[PDB]
Amino acid sequence: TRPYPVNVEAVYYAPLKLPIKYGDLVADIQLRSYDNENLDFYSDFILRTGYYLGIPLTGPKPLPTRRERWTVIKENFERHTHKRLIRAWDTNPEVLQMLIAYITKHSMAGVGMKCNFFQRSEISSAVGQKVLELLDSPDFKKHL
Amino acid sequence: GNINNKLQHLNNMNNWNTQIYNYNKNMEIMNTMNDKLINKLLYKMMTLKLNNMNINKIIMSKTINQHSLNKLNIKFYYYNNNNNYYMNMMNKLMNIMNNNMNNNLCNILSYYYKKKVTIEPIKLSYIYLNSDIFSKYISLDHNISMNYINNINNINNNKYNNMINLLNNNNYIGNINNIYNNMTIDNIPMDILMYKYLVGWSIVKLNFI
Amino acid sequence: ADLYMHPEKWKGLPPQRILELYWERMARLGSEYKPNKDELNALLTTSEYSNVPVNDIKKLYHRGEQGAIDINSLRPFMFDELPSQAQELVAQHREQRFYNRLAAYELPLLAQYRQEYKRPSPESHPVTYRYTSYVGEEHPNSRKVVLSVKTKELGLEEKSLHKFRILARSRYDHTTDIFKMSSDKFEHASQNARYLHDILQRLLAESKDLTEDDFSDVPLDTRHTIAKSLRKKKRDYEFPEHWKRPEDAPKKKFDIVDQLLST
Amino acid sequence: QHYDESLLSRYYPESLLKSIKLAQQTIPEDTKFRVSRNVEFAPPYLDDFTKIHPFWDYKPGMPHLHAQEENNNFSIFRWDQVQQPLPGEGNILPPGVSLPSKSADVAAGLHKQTGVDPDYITRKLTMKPLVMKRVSNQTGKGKIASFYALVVVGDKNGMVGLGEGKSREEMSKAIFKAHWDAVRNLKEIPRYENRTIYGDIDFRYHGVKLHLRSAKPGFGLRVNHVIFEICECAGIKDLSGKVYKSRNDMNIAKGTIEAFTKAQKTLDEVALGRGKKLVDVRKVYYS
Amino acid sequence: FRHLKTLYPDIEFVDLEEQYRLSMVEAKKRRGKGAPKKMKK
RNA sequence: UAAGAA
RNA sequence: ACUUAAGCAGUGGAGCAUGUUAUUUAAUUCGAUAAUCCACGACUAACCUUACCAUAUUUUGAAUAUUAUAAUAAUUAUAAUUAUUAUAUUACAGGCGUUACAUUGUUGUCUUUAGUUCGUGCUGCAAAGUUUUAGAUUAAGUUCAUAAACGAACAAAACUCCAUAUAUAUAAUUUUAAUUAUAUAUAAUUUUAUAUUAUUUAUUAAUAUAAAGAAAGGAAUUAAGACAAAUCAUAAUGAUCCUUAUAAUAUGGGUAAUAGACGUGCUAUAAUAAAAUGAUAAUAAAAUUAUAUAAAAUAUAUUUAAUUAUAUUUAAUUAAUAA
Ligand SMILES: [Mg+2]
Ligand SMILES: [Mg+2]
Ligand SMILES: [Mg+2]
Ligand SMILES: [Mg+2]
Repeated sequence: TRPYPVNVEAVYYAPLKLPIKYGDLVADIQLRSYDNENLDFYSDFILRTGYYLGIPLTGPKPLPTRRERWTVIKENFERHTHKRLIRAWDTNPEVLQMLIAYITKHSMAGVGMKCNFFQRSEISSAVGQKVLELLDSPDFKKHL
Repeated sequence: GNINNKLQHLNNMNNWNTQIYNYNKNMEIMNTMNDKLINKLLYKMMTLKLNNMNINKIIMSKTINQHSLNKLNIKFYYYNNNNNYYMNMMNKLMNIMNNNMNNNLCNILSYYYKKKVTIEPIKLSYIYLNSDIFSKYISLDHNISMNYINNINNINNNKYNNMINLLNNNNYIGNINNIYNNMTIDNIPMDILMYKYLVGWSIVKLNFI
Repeated sequence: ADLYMHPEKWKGLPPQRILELYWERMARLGSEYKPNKDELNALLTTSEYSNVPVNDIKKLYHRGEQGAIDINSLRPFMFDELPSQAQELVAQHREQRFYNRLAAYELPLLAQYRQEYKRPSPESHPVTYRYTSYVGEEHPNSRKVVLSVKTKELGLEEKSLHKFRILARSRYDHTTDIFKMSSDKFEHASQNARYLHDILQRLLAESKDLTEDDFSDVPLDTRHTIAKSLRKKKRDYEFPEHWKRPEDAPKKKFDIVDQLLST
Repeated sequence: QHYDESLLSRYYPESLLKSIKLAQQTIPEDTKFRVSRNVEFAPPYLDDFTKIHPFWDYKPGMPHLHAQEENNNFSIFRWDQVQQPLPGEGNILPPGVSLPSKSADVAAGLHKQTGVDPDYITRKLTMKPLVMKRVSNQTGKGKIASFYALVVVGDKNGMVGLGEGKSREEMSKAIFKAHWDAVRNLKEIPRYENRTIYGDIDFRYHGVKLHLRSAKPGFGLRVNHVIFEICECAGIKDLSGKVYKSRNDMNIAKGTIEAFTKAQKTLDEVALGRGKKLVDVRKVYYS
Repeated sequence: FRHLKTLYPDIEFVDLEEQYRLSMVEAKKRRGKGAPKKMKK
C-alpha cells in the first residue's frame, strides 16, 4: 500500500557497513560515557552517517570499562567509564572531516569523543625567557 | 521496565543532574561546579513581585544539565500559579531565559561555560507530578499493571502474527509495511509508556506506575 | 522575518498573527520595549478576535499586568498531564525520533559528498602522522603529534640505515622496524608536526652523511626493546604440527534433501 | 525495495524526494538487512518520519538539546500553558476510571451486594438517626475513640429497619454504615388499618419493658421519643405506650422492632389458626 | 543576584535569603539586642 | 386513656 | 535465642610506631565525668593545614542595601539621566562563642516488622470480638495448611542486581589480553527415579543410592518505637554572647614536651626457618599516569658484572597501545 523507501527501512535495521578495500586506517573515534545507552545509540548513528558518507567503519568495538571507586567511612560508591571504538578506513581527509563535523553537530548528552587521525605522508620556554631577564637584572649582574 | 525501549525505561543517564563526559577531568569538575552554582542562581531567580502585596513564587525542580559535544541544555520543570495583551511576570522571566536580544540569560551562561547554552523550561500544571516541586511547594496498582501487561502481550502477538503471515505468503523477512501492519504511532506509544499514573504517595515520595 | 520589529506593517493580517507579532515584540525587546501607536491600533483590530473591550485592551497595553490587577493548588487531577518522570521517557522518545528522521532524510543527502579514496602510495608516503582531537574540549594532549615510519621504507643504503637506527636509539624498535617519535612541546599540533618533520630531516641528513663516521663498529642496542618486551606477556607457542589428526576430523555425511533442494 | 520516482511523488513530500533518490542510489536493491541484537534505533511502530507529530516530536521553535534554530530564533514567547498537550483525546484516563448523595451511594452499593432496588431506596425511604455516640477502647497505645450510629429507615408503609454503624474516623462514615445496615435489615411490620398495632404488647427486650397499646383514629403517637421515630418510619400513626426498667435508647430501639414483629398476630393469623371468624365491630358498623 | 537588577530592570527579583536576613536584623534591633556601633577612628 | 431528659 | 561455655587457629611479657590519659607548658587546639569498663576522629600537623600560644598589625572587614563624591562608557538638548568601577556612609559583616543555647530534623545503635490499617461479612443488647490456633514445618517466616470470614493497601516474599554457565552481536585478532573485551538475551528458588526410615500415609519429609544439570555464593530494596549524639565535621532555624575584637592578617612557636598507665599496630626472640643466589627472565589481579608518569642508557657509592640507592638525561604514553 504505502511505499516505504530504502532509507526509511534502513532505520529499522542494523546500520550498514561498507567493505574495507585496502585497510588504511585513517581515523579511530573513541566514545566515552558514564552510561552505555546513549553511547551505543550514538555509535549506531555514527555508523549510519559514515555509511552514507562512503566511509568504511568497522564497528563499536567494546573497550574495557574503567571502574573508579570511593569509600566513605563503609558506604561504597563507584563510577564506570564505558568506552566504544569506531575505526575509519580508506577515506580521504575531507570526507572524514565532514563525518566529524556532522556527528559533533548532532551529539548526545553525556558522551565525550576523542578522534585520532592517521595521515600518511611523504618523507620530505617561559622560565628560560625569565631566567635571562633575571640574570640581566642589576641584582644578579652586580655579582657578575 | 524494558531497557531496549526508550518509552519503557528511564535512561540511566537521567539519574544524574549533570550529564557529561569530558576527557579532561579538570574541565568536568569545573562544569559540575558551574551547574550547581547556576542551579542556585536560578532558584534565586524564581521569586518575582509586581509591587508590594504582589509576590509570585515560581517553584522549579532541580536543573538537568545536558552536556553534549557542542552545546549545553539546561532543562527544568517549573510550576506557577485578556491575558493576550500584556506579559505577566513569569512570561517575562522565561523570555529573558531565551528570547531577549541583548542580555538574555543563555548568552551570559554561554560565556560562563565557553560553549553554547540553551534553557528549556517545562511547565507542570499540577504540583504532585514532580516530587521535588511538590516538596518545595509543601515547604511554603495491580489493575493498571495487568492492563499494561495485556497491552504488551497484544502488541507482541500482533507483530508475531504479522511476521508468520509474511512467511506463509537469510534472515530478511520482507517489506517493513507488513511486518509492522497494525503497529502505528496512534496506538503503540502511549500504551507502552511507563510512569503515567501516580499510584502511591507519602508526604515526599511519589510512586508513579 | 523582522516584521515584528516594524509595527507599521501589522495593519491587516490575521488577528492571531497580530497577537503573535505583539508577543514577539515584547519577548525580544524586554525592557527596551516601549509603546508604539501603530502596534496599539493593530491590537485594537484584534479587539474582536478576543472577547475584550477596546478600553480594556488600551488599559492593559498601557499599564500591563498592573492594569489587569486593577480591572489554585491541590486541584483535582484531570488525567490530562503526565508526571515529569513519564515526560522524561517522552523526551527520550522525542530524541530517538529526531535521530530517526535525521537518518531517514538528512543522512542520505550526505551521499552527494562522497569522494573516491585517493590512496597515497605506500612507497611514496611511508611516514604516518597521528593527530589527536578531543571534540568540544580544551585538552592539553590535543597538541601532540606522533610520527611513525618503517625504517626499511626510508630509501637508505645499508650503512646509512644502520647509522639511522643507531642514532634513533630508543625510538627505533628492531622487532617491528618502527621508528616512532612524538612531540607535544609546542602549543599547537601544526608546530609539533613541523618540528617532528624537521627532526626527521636532520636524522636522515646525518644518516646519509657517511664522510666522517658510519658507526659500522657500533652494534645495534636492543636493551630498551628487551625491557619493553619483558612487560608484555608472550604467548609464543603453537599446537605441534605432528600432533594433528586430520583422520579424526568429522566428515560431512551425504544428505539427499539438501542436494535435491539446490536444484 | 526500490521504487520509481513517479510513484513516490504521489506519496512523499517534494522536499524529501532528493534524499530518497540518493538513498536508493547508494543502497543496492539486493541489500540484506539485519536486525540489531542489542541497540534499538527505530521506534517499536512504523513511521515514515514525514510528519512532525505535535506530541511525540520536539515542538518546533522550542529550545532543547537538539534544537536546530539559533538562540535568537526560538518562536515560543508564551509560557502560561503546557507547550505540548497530550495526543489523541487529550487524556490518559485508565480503562475503568472516571473523571472527577450518601443515600445514592448506599443504594448503589446495596443493589450490587444484595440486588435490592436502588430507586426504592433513594425515593421512598427516610432515615432518622436515633443515637450517635463516641465509644472508646483502651489499648496499649492509648484510647481509640470510635463513632457509633444507630439509625432507623422506613417507607411509612409497614417496612422498617434498624441499622448500626461504627467508624474510627468520621461520624459521616458511621452514619453511612448505619444507613446501609438499616436498609439491609428492612422488615415488614403488621399494622391494623395501616395506622396502629393490632392489640396490646407487653414485651421484654433485655432490660427494657415495653408496654404498647393500640389507639383510636386521630389519637397521636403518645410514646417514648425513640418509639416515636420508629413509628414515624414504620407508618404507625396511633399508639400509646410506656417504657419501664431500662430506658437505654439503643435497647428501646432494637426491642420495639422485635415487639412489632414477634409479639403481634394479625386477625387473619388468629382466625386461620383457631378456625374462627374475627370480625371488627367498628369496620362493620359503618357498613 | 545583584547583577539582575541591572540586566533586567523591568523584572524586580526578590532574594528570599536577603529579605529574611534584613527582617531578622530589624527584629533584633527592636528588642535592643542589635549589634553595637562599631568603634571609629 | 399512661411519652421522658441530664 | 544475642551472650556465655566448649573446640580449632592464633596473638599476647621486649623495642619501636601510633593514639588516649596524666603531668608539664606561653600553647601543649578540641573530645569523658548519675559507681563494672570506657575522654581515644584523621585518606597524611615542618611553613600551610590550625582550630592553640607569643608578638606585631587591620577595623563596614567576604556580603547585600542606602546616600554622597571622583572618574569612565552610553543616551538626551550644553549640562543632565543611565550604568561600571573606586573612595567614603551605616545598617551591618564576621565568630573552630555558648547545648548549663532549645527546637525540629538527620545520623548511629538497639527492639519489632507474616504484621498495621481500611473495606465488606459474621458474633455479642453493647463496649468489643472476628474465634481453628498455643497449627505443622524450617537453622530461619523458611515452606505449607487451616478457620465466619473474605479481600485490598502497604510490609515480607517473589522480583531485581552482582557473580557463575551458555547463545547472538561487535573487533578488518598490530590498542591482542579472541584463554579477551561489553552490549543484549537465556538459565535454577534445580529436577527425576528408586530403597530405608518416620509421616497428618503421598501426590509428604529426611537420608542413601542412581539419572540429568556448569549451577556452588552474594547484595540491595518498609515502616514503627526506644535511647545516644553539638568534630551535629548529618544541617537548619531560633535564642544568647563578642563587635579596636570572642572578628581579620603576618612572623615565629605549639599540636612532636616526659614521670607514669593503657589500646592498637609493626619488627623480633633460629632449623616444620632465616639468609643468599636463580636472564632466551616460573606464575597474578586490580588500579594509576595533563596539578603526570617516568623506560633504556650513562655516572657515583663500587668491588669484572649483577644487586641496591641517588644523580645525569627524559624514550614512549595522557593510555585495551607506553610507563
Ligand atoms: Mg603549624
Ligand atoms: Mg602560622
Ligand atoms: Mg550573625
Ligand atoms: Mg576564631
